[PDB]
Amino acid sequence: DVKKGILLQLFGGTNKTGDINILLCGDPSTSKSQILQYVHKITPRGVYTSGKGSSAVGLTAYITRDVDTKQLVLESGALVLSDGGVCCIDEFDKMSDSTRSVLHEVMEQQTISIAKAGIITTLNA
Amino acid sequence: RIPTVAPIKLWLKKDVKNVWENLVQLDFFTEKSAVGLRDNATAAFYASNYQFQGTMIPFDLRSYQMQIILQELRRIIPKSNMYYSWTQL
DNA sequence: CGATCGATCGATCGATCGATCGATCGATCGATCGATCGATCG
DNA sequence: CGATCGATCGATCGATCGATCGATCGATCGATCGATCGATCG
Ligand SMILES: Nc1ncnc2c1ncn2[C@@H]1O[C@H](COP(=O)(O)OP(=O)(O)O)[C@@H](O)[C@H]1O
Repeated sequence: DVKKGILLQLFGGTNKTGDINILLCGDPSTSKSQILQYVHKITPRGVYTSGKGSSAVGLTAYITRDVDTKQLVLESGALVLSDGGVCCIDEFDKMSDSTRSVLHEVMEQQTISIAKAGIITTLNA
Repeated sequence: RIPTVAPIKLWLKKDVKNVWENLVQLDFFTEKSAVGLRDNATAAFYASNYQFQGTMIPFDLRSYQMQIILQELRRIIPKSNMYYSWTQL
């Protein structure tokens, strides 16, 4: 059953004018890490992430404004690099609450809206 | 939930007493720790000698427990009943 | 005409102390059950 | 002579509460960044 669903994760749904997400809960000795290592090494441009190894601006691209051309620029992010791919998150429980909070919009609407001083825009992830 | 019109009874607390008395007798309710029918004559003697607090405290403050749990009510109560929608919490 | 430190004040993050809360150990009286017994009359 | 009853005391179930502790959510003081410009220098 683990094999089928994770395979079904790679097949994916069908976007129309689609992504499938999976959580592995189990005792800390059973094959959890090995499958995720395989997935990002078998999918194009996957990103390997962990709880304390990332931040709120780790998955979210750091949007800033240019100092000379004054345009809006983005410096990439984990959830932006893997657009259309699969992102592997280890220790998903130990994710910080702030970092965990921004998942809701990403997982359901596939967007990251940011409202800060001088910048008001939304991304696609 | 019934909209007001531009220009159901809440029965009085005294009238509800008869309804409460009816339900207490039909064993839908029961007193908090009601032993009920004693087993032997000596137990009945000691029970009739004693005066329980539940029989002394006012009619409005006697503690009761329920025999038909709300889930059983939702099983039994017809859905055509007006109050059926409240068989859920 | 261009390159390098400086001071300021808004904006953002975060880490640290603290406010808030579920749990257990110790206690106890409210409610009750039965035994004791002194009192009453056939 | 004994048979009936109303009161009292000891004991126990249980429903409850206070003192104490570590754990969860949050306010907020401190660190850093940034943006334009200015003073010294070539
Ligand atoms: N069903 C299994 N099939 C193959 N290997 C397994 C299985 N269950 C446990 N293992 C072994 O146990 C080890 C567990 O490591 P891993 O799953 O990577 O991290 P964790 O110890 O946190 O689960 C792996 O090296 C793996 O070889």
